[PDB]
Amino acid sequence: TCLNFTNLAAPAYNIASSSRRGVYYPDDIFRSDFLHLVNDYFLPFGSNVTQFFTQGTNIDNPTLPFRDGVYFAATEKSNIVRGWIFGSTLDSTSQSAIILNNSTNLIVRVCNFELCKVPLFVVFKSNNSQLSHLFSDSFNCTFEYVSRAFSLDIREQSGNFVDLREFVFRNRNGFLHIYEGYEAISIVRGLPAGFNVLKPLLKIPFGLNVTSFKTFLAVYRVAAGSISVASSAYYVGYLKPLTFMLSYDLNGTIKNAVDCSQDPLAELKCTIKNFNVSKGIYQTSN
Amino acid sequence: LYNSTLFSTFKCYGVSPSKLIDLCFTSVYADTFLIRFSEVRQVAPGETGVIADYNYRLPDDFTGCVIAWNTANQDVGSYFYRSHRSTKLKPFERDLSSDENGVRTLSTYDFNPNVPLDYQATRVVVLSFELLNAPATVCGPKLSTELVKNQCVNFNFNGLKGTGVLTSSSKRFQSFQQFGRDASDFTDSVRDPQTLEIL
Amino acid sequence: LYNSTLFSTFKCYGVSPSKLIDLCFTSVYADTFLIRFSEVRQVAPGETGV
Ligand SMILES: C=CC1=C(C)/C(=C/c2[nH]c(Cc3[nH]c(/C=C4\NC(=O)C(C)=C4C=C)c(C)c3CCC(=O)O)c(CCC(=O)O)c2C)NC1=O
Ligand SMILES: *[C@@H]1O[C@H](CO)[C@@H](O[C@@H]2O[C@H](CO)[C@@H](O)[C@H](O)[C@H]2NC(C)=O)[C@H](O)[C@H]1NC(C)=O
Ligand SMILES: *[C@@H]1O[C@H](CO)[C@@H](O[C@@H]2O[C@H](CO)[C@@H](O)[C@H](O)[C@H]2NC(C)=O)[C@H](O)[C@H]1NC(C)=O
Ligand SMILES: *[C@@H]1O[C@H](CO)[C@@H](O[C@@H]2O[C@H](CO)[C@@H](O)[C@H](O)[C@H]2NC(C)=O)[C@H](O)[C@H]1NC(C)=O
Ligand SMILES: *[C@@H]1O[C@H](CO)[C@@H](O)[C@H](O)[C@H]1NC(C)=O
Ligand SMILES: *[C@@H]1O[C@H](CO)[C@@H](O)[C@H](O)[C@H]1NC(C)=O
Ligand SMILES: *[C@@H]1O[C@H](CO)[C@@H](O)[C@H](O)[C@H]1NC(C)=O
Ligand SMILES: *[C@@H]1O[C@H](CO)[C@@H](O)[C@H](O)[C@H]1NC(C)=O
Ligand SMILES: *[C@@H]1O[C@H](CO)[C@@H](O)[C@H](O)[C@H]1NC(C)=O
Ligand SMILES: *[C@@H]1O[C@H](CO)[C@@H](O)[C@H](O)[C@H]1NC(C)=O
Ligand SMILES: *[C@@H]1O[C@H](CO)[C@@H](O)[C@H](O)[C@H]1NC(C)=O
Ligand SMILES: *[C@@H]1O[C@H](CO)[C@@H](O)[C@H](O)[C@H]1NC(C)=O
Repeated sequence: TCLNFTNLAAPAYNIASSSRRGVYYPDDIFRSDFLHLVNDYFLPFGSNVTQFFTQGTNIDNPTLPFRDGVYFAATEKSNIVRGWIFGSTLDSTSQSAIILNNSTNLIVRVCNFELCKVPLFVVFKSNNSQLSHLFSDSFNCTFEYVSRAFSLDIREQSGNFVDLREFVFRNRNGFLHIYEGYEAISIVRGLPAGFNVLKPLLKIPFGLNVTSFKTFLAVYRVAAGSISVASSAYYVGYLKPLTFMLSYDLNGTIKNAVDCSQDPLAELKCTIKNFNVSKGIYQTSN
Repeated sequence: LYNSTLFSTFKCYGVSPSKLIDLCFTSVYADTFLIRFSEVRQVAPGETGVIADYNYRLPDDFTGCVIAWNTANQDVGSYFYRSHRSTKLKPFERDLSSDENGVRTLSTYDFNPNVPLDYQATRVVVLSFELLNAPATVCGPKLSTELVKNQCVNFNFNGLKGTGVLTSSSKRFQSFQQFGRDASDFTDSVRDPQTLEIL
Repeated sequence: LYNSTLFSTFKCYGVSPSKLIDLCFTSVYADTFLIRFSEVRQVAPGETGV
């Protein structure tokens, strides 16, 4: 069973610019005091991402393209954003994979899902705050994963966003790579400028033609019976084939990076392979 | 399996045979399917044919082995394969759509012992692995020997090199790595694979 | 020919397979004959046999 909606507002594709965000480890080799160039898929420095928020009579979970990799970042307080579904055409005619957090277990499962129009989790403010339905049905399939049990808080209003979870999704050779990162914050408005590396977390074999994805949210049902939304926001960016220049330090962590295609100064930095440039005039590669 | 099985095909990529005994593999996966006897040549990186682009495709940077053997008088049912498609498959991908809305895409072949040798049913098993700076959990049958120091010796901490072995007390590891990496792509101060002592 | 034929030998020289789709050839010839099954290995450059 899935709910009904008639007062929903159309999403507004707001534009917010990232800055030095979305860097992940390319290789599982411990290197210290190292510096080298890598040509891979990265989120460009200074590129602008799209903004989706749930504020009031406005729930934004549309089907978004999965071109070459997605940068996902969420600023939330009350655990509104729960998970995503990946696949092609997102219906029963093909196979689709979900990654879910239903406040008790982490669920990774790919089946022939039949999604409804508005898939949401429903939490009662009273009634000891249980969960509810997501979609309609799902017939035979060949993968399962249920993690360990845990207890998750599912209601908290602090007035400011205190959690920043960032993800990078990649599809390569039938595998879905997941890179994760967490950062404590205190903001009210939007995506904060900064820099934090993301560590490899998951590598699940799917064998799926992945072209689109959709996100799962959570809403609240009041004691009267109507639905009430809670404040949250998330941002979506796309990866491009670019050349980066990463740096390593003691303990083998990435601490700095340069996007070589941003400005002539970055081109000069990538040409001589150094973060510091002395006075002079230098020839640069393309 | 030496006194039980007989393999018509055993081809490995990225690692020579008779070296898998002294090796450790980090992540191992096995793919199993059933095709005709003449289509085993299409299960290779860079091939073409009805299997290589519409049913099962290997990546170009493939590391692993391909094993096949004939299984007549064992598989008698009717099986299916993809005859045509709008595009060709990505490596390590599946397409479980039994039929399109317009026309059916799945062709069938029947397996019986009386069928000729070119059309007989064989089982194919494909393995894939890689080597990282991590514990592997899939190793060969090797026995650990006594650790000696202060002499020119050849060590086998999953890799061969002949040096002198001393005791290191000023090494900080990340609890994942065994050897690490140097500036000139060298490996130094290896770890004992079961203890935490760094040599 | 995918749903009607079954080839036990497909070897190409000077050009890799899965590249003939996006190629144009300017002078194509075809030679046909009939031999035994064990003599197919002799149909190759720099071979010996009857
Ligand atoms: C479904 C995907 C999913 C992934 C891959 C995930 C990963 C993940 N989540 C947490 C903690 C982690 N995760 C969450 C909750 C979340 N984290 C999220 O990414 C989301 C969407 C929520 C739910 C709104 C909390 C509240 C904590 C802290 C747990 C603690 O306090 O020990 C860790 C670090 C564990 C530790 O070191 O204690 C990791 C690797 N969590 C997930 O839910
Ligand atoms: C193939 O070799 C295996 C390994 O020796 C044989 O298994 C043994 O069988 C004998 C009886 O024939 C038992 O006493 C042993 O305990 C078995 N060994 C193990 C390790 O289980 C097996 O029988 C042989 N198969 C054939 C067809 O000859
Ligand atoms: C993955 O799925 C997509 C979506 O179905 C496929 O793209 C379709 O390709 C056909 C080819 O005739 C077009 O008619 C459709 O319009 C395409 N759909 C879209 C949404 O663009 C794509 O081919 C599949 N990829 C692979 C490798 O099989
Ligand atoms: C193999 O595929 C071909 C098409 O590539 C099939 O030929 C079609 O057959 C239908 C009837 O099933 C006819 O109406 C069409 O006119 C045929 N198309 C063409 C282009 O000739 C063929 O039937 C398939 N099967 C076999 C066993 O050859
Ligand atoms: C949704 O919309 C109408 C109006 O609310 C309602 O009558 C109808 O039964 C609903 N459809 C469902 C629940 O499938
Ligand atoms: C980023 O901003 C520029 C401003 O010129 C705009 O043209 C572009 O479409 C924006 N990018 C995206 C992905 O919307
Ligand atoms: C979450 O899903 C698991 C799947 O096994 C289920 O056992 C558990 O009860 C669910 N928790 C909820 C709905 O709170
Ligand atoms: C409270 O929860 C129970 C158990 O899910 C449900 O049967 C009941 O209808 C709920 N009551 C209200 C008033 O929401
Ligand atoms: C799933 O069940 C349906 C209905 O019985 C069947 O047609 C289909 O082949 C099944 N899918 C499999 C076995 O992958
Ligand atoms: C490396 O890790 C140690 C662990 O004690 C920590 O104290 C140190 O600050 C780290 N180094 C850097 C440069 O952050
Ligand atoms: C080089 O640039 C960094 C910032 O990238 C700065 O902190 C540092 O002081 C500069 N100079 C030297 C000598 O490292
Ligand atoms: C297991 O490892 C310990 C050290 O961690 C070693 O002493 C012991 O011999 C090992 N046991 C076997 C059966 O290999």
